Amino acid sequence: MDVFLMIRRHKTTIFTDAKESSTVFELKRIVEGILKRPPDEQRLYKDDQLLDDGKTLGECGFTSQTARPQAPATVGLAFRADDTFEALCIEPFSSPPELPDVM
Amino acid sequence: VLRSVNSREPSQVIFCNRSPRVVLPVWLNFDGEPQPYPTLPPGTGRRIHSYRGHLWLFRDAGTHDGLLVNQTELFVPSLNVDGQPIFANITLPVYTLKERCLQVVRSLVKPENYRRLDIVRSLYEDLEDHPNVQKDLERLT
Amino acid sequence: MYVKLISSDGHEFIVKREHALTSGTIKAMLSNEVNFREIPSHVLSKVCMYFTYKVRYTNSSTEIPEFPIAPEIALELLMAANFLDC
Ligand SMILES: CC(=O)N[C@@H](CC(C)C)C(=O)N[C@H](C(=O)N1C[C@H](O)C[C@H]1C(=O)NCc1ccc(-c2scnc2C)cc1)C(C)(C)C
Repeated sequence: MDVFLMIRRHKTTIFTDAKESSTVFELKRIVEGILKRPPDEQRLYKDDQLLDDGKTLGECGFTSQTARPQAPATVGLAFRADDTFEALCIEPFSSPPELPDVM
Repeated sequence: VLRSVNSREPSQVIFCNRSPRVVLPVWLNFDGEPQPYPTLPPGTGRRIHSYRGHLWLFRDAGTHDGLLVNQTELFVPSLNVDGQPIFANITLPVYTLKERCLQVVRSLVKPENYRRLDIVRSLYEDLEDHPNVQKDLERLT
Repeated sequence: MYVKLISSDGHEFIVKREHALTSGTIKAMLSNEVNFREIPSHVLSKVCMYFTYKVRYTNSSTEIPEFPIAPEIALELLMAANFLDC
């Protein structure tokens, strides 16, 4: 079953899908094809939890009924600059305005 | 043109509302006038007696937004093969993002306040030009 | 292959090209990055989710769920859809 994800780092957000049975490492290979950075320079997160390469997305709680096309689940992404990994940083999206009176 | 044919050949149907909307079934009578029938709450079904060659369509009962029935606009009861009723599966279409947005804005703003919204005149007109069976009957014709 | 869609506030949304082509406006702007000076990230993120949703549920028999839109983004999302024609 497909899970639908937003992989997010700083002001970058990748929309992609993957199999519930696919692994964290395999998701890194997907990121590598897009952002041109190898798996070993990547850390993936669920909230503040670092994900283990060998675990399936389903095991990490990315399931087809919660990671939906119209409401994808967020995977956090951090890169290694040279020697050390940057801290996980996801810039929030902008804030909507206050509802107009009429709404 | 769009009217039920008076076949006199019964056909039993399950109206099955697999949508989150309250559904208004509409029968096009022999003169092509839309006749509304009782509504179906979300996720409910009804077994009903209709006839071969009769034409039905289905709408959100509150807003008249378009719904699909077996993936098309119109439903015509067919021959019951070995006693079994014909299933009419009523579903949400994949609305365009624009039309979905108009639905939500309509559901939040009283029609007298559409003009107070800060948007191009054409979108005021789009809000005003709300779904309606009569227009859909002209379009299908 | 992927395209990058960039919000007014600098968020870079990377989505499949075919999903983005849901918008003819976006098609014109490509014919592989596009900036949107009038579409902020809280709207463009939703637009991208709509693309995924549209492509997933178009020509499918499995039951179709409502595309959800919070009241707070509906007006801007309406303006964006009208521009993008989607
Ligand atoms: C009068 C005429 O020239 N022909 C008849 C059939 C003929 C054999 C006498 C005929 O077609 N009758 C119609 C008829 O019986 N219809 C029209 C549709 O084919 C359906 C059927 C009908 O009204 N069945 C009863 C019914 C009641 C409630 C429902 C619904 S819809 C959602 N919930 C319910 C309970 C659905 C059907 C009307 C409405 C004219 C009496």
